[PDB]
Amino acid sequence: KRSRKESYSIYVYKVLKQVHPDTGISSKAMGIMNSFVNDIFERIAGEASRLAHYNKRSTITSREIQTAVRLLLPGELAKHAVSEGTKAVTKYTS
Amino acid sequence: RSRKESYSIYVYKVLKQVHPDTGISSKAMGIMNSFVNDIFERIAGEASRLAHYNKRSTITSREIQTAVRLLLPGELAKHAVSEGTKAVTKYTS
Amino acid sequence: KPHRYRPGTVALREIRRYQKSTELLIRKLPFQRLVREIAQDFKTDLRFQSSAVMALQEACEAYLVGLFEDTNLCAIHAKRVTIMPKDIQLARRIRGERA
Amino acid sequence: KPHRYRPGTVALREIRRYQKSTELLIRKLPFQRLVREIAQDFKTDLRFQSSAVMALQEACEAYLVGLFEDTNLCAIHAKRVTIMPKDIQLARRIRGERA
Amino acid sequence: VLRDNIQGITKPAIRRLARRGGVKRISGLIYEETRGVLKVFLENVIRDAVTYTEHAKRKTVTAMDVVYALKRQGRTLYGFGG
Amino acid sequence: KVLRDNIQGITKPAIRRLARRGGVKRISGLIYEETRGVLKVFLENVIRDAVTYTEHAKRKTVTAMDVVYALKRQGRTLYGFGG
Amino acid sequence: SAKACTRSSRAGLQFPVGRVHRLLRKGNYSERVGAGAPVYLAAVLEYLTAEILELAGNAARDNKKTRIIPRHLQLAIRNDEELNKLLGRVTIAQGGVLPNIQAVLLPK
Amino acid sequence: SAKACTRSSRAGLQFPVGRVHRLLRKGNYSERVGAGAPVYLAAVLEYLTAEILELAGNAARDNKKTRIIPRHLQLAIRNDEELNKLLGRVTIAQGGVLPNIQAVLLPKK
Amino acid sequence: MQIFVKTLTGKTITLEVEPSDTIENVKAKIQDKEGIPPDQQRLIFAGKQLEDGRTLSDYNIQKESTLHLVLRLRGG
Amino acid sequence: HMALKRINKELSDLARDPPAQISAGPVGDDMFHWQATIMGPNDSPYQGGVFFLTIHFPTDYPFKPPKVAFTTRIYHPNINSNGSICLDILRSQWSPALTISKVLLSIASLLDDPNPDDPKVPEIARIYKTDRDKYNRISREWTQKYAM
Amino acid sequence: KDAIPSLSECQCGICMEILVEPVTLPCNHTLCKPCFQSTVEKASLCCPFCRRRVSSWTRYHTRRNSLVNVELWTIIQKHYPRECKLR
DNA sequence: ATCGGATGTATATATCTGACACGTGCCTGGAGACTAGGGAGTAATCCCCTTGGCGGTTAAAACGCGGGGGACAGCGCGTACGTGCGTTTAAGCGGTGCTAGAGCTGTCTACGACCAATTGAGCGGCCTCGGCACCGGGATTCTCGAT
DNA sequence: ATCGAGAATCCCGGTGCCGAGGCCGCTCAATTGGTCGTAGACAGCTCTAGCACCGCTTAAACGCACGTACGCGCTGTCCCCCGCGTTTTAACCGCCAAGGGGATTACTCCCTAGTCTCCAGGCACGTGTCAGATATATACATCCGAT
Ligand SMILES: [Zn+2]
Ligand SMILES: [Zn+2]
Repeated sequence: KRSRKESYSIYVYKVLKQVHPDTGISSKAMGIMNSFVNDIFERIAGEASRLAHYNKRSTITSREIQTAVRLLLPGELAKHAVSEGTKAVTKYTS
Repeated sequence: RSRKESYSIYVYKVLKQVHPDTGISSKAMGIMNSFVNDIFERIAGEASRLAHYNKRSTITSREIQTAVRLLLPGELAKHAVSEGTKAVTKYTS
Repeated sequence: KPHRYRPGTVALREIRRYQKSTELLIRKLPFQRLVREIAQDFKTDLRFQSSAVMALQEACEAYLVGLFEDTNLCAIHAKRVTIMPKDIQLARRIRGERA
Repeated sequence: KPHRYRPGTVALREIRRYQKSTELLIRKLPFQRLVREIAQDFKTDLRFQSSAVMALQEACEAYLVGLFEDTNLCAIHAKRVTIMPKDIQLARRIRGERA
Repeated sequence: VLRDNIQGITKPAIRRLARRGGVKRISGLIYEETRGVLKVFLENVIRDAVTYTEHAKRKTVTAMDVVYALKRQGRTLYGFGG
Repeated sequence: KVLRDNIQGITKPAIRRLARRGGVKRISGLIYEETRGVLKVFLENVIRDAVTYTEHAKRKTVTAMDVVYALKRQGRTLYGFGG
Repeated sequence: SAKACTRSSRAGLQFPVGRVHRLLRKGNYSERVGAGAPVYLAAVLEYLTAEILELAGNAARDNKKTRIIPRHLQLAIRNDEELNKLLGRVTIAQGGVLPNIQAVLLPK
Repeated sequence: SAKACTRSSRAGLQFPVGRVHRLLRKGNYSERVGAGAPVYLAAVLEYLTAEILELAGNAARDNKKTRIIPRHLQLAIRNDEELNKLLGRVTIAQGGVLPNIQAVLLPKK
Repeated sequence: MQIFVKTLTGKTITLEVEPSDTIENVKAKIQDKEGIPPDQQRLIFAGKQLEDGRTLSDYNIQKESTLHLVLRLRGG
Repeated sequence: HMALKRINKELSDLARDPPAQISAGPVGDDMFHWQATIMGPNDSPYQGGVFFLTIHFPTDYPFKPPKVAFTTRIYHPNINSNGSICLDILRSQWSPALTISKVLLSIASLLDDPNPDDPKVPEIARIYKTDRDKYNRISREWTQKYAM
Repeated sequence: KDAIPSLSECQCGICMEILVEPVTLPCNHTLCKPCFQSTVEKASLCCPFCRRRVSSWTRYHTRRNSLVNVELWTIIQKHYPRECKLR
């Protein structure tokens, strides 16, 4: 058998089931969603790495990702994304 | 204090090598520093991505050569490739 | 006596039909042959995956659709309904593709 | 009896003179005050280095020069020497700045 | 050897593309300019893809290479990988 | 220390001079109100990015480095001011 | 949160956290990666995916279909404002274009 | 080579090679850095700088000045066909613009 | 003998085993006196992980020894 | 604050209508701390088993879920030896609408039948799945050891 | 709607109090502004009763400043003024 | 078709000043020698799939023709902008006072890198049934020549 | 202003098909537990320059009057895409056959990260001086009403 190939299929399907319980999704939409997730991940991580290199630091804390999300996304989406990330961080640590 | 390195002496040496009887002001010197940094960052980023694409973990000479071929236009790319190949060949022996 | 539509009143119907559809608009074999010749210009004896040709066709279609939208807008700005090549050169010059 | 130039020659002379020069064309204090007003909205009690203000002024001047070049091209395309706000809007929309 | 395939893009095909774009009346000189600009775009993208294939020590192009070639130029493409 | 009605500081002769550099031979009378709005929007974007950059670094004074970085991010790369 | 349970469940997310952490470390973005960054990044990704999926599902229900196809994604992305600005450059395969006819071309 | 002189002079260059190697290693671009890459990068950078400097020097000599100011750099970059495409998005500070006027706006005969 | 085992909960338990007693008998005694499932225990003597192959005589446990218990369990 | 008033309405609600086999009361002076008892349902392997559990309320209620802990020891695949409870409603779908009565009745319902899909303890869950009689007898001896 | 509202239905489903600055969700559920303004950052960003995401509607209405309903606020304050004044 | 103001721009010469080119102390980063282990080059082998080909068949492309609508050239107008000049305004430049805050340094504590055992989340291969596509029929709705 | 006939489009029902969601088996990567060098958080000190103020210029800005050229609307003419019909062409689908090269595993060797030690190359600092900006005074290209 061929080697494993990682993908974000399961998680996208789970989120879709959480939003619209009775709605399915096709394979081409899965490819599009996987590409979109990879694109956003690379953009955010690259911006965070660049910004951490600007201030002469070696670690990428949550603050760098927060600022990268504040920069890349439009303001209205940035506010909600920052709120969601702050939730996730404050709920994970306790 | 602190030390702020730059590409000053090398650019001045190249300028003297090309035009033996000319000079360069400070503002143009900073412009040259910024341009060199920009080109270096572009080439390094492209080479790093090329190395990551093929499941490789090193940056050999051919990665830099392919990045140069991609970024620069035709004649510039050909001349830069020739110059780099000559430099590395003269360096290895 | 035979029924004939007014000049230009079926172009609107064609627009309304095509902007609703999502299929490809260029025949597969001619575009594939064009891609093959352009490729073999650079290097001899290449082999193309089908998905690669499909991606190339999709990119070309999207680019041409955008260019035609901007060209139509230029033509309407010039107080015209037709589109002429000078509109295409103006759109390319402003977009910076040619400059 | 008084000697005055035909309307238009002075404009050409100013264009020729200004395309040769390289200094800045917006007064320093008004631009600094405008930058401070814009900045104080996002965060209060900020302080600006002089080099930052100069960089902002340079970038703004270059961007406006490019926009005016494109606007003049749009105006000349429609058989009009004069430029109009519709030309600016068309240039910005085609460049994708407003979308 | 293959040649004169640029004529494969027929006039009705460009007409349909323009109709999707949103034009109502097309002059008779659009077709040659459209062929020229399409050829230029294909030349650029295919050259980038062929260079990407060359760097990988392979003698066949892959849709993945074309996707990255499009991404480098600033025209990202979804639905084919990446 | 409030600031009001200051966008008008970009006078009519200044915009005329900028257009003259651009290559404009005859300017209408409605340009001088559109140009101020365009400049305000562009400056708003650049200043927002620069203020975010100086907010991350825990500093109270912006720097030419932050402005250069914001301009490079927005696509308008700038030379001769550091970097 | 309690220990000895999966991190994705500890943080309440759906997207994986360990996978994001591994990608951050081995993707050559920095020498060191914090422990809290993957949680934040996965949360942002999940929020964006949920938003776009909800819009696509609403469009598909409006189109009287039960499965989301790329045309629904194109409609959801372009109809919204912030999402359109974020995804202005990307091209959706087989997505089509929005119906737009200039008022001048319409018959009078 | 003889493996006796400094690395920069060993390759017959003027740009440093040790600095390029350090920047490549510590600039978190990849886990490992090859031995020959920095020489290639330094050569490319030197050659590009050489072209820009010679074009600026020519533009300054045509102006009857012995110093290269940013205006000369702008003229050299904009006039050359390939360099303009390479540096299309760059904004040179105090560089000005190339002088041109559309043929329509010239005075009528 | 008498062996004291300190757990992560601070519970004091004393076991009476023999040097010749095998690990199976010790685990049976643990099951009888505690009821905790056997798969959840890998014990540590002087920083060495215990293996059921060797008996207690090989270790030669000294009198009044403190025993530490750690092992990964899914569910917390 | 608002949490205190909400607790007041909820205590009045539980006082006016007592759930079957369920009683809740504040053992400590602080209103956030609570104690409750669970009685083994008739249609369950547990018979005549009564257990005591403690409830801790966060600073903000019902925005954050309460924490429930089992002081007594129960042998169950979904309950650890320490007494922690792994429940979906407790963390995944906690909502301000849900109340303490509902979460306790849900705990009782899960106590009726283990869920192998999300096993808190893997070995106990799998040995439960393999054979009914083994789990039945181990649960019986454990509940006579602890519950009675 | 419901020009003759009962006092029992005016209770907020969360804090059990008379509605203050009501906000109506697309699921036609009404609750006081503090409850929603809290649950948007410290709850699952979904309707507590319906359990479905409302991110898009909230995102669109936040910029438009159309969260509040003037008609329901007015009818509540005129029908039950003494509960509003004590707040 | 130029003619002579009238203007602005180009050109020749003294001068003096502040930035540019260069000398110098030195210290931090670059160079030289040895080790080891993991990454990368090389060889052998599988089988996926991409190229090549023949036959049907038929939707799409090519050619021709009538003509209605649109692009383009010419004319007239009145109004908005270019040009010039007197007047009010605030940028511009020098000099000074100061302190908020950038920037460097010494400690050390808590966050993150590293490594082995382990098993459960997640991927590959199968399978079936329902949602979607195709076709036949009818109801509904723009459209245009003639009133 | 409209009627009505011809043509395109939208609904509804029936039938068939194939891929999407669920399931089972398995291999590998995330968890956990513990250990240890170090990253940066914090407190403290230094000294740079960004802010605010003052006063004296005179350069750019402002408002007004006048004239003109050009943006806009209107009208007329020709010609060229459009819509339709008829015919020729190759795209498309199905089918078969082959072997080239992508992809995988196993093996070996050598390139480079790491460590330590030693030393000179570039950096901050200071100094002399001449290139170019400034002022002043001629000489020539260019524009404008009118012969
Ligand atoms: Zn409430
Ligand atoms: Zn709801």
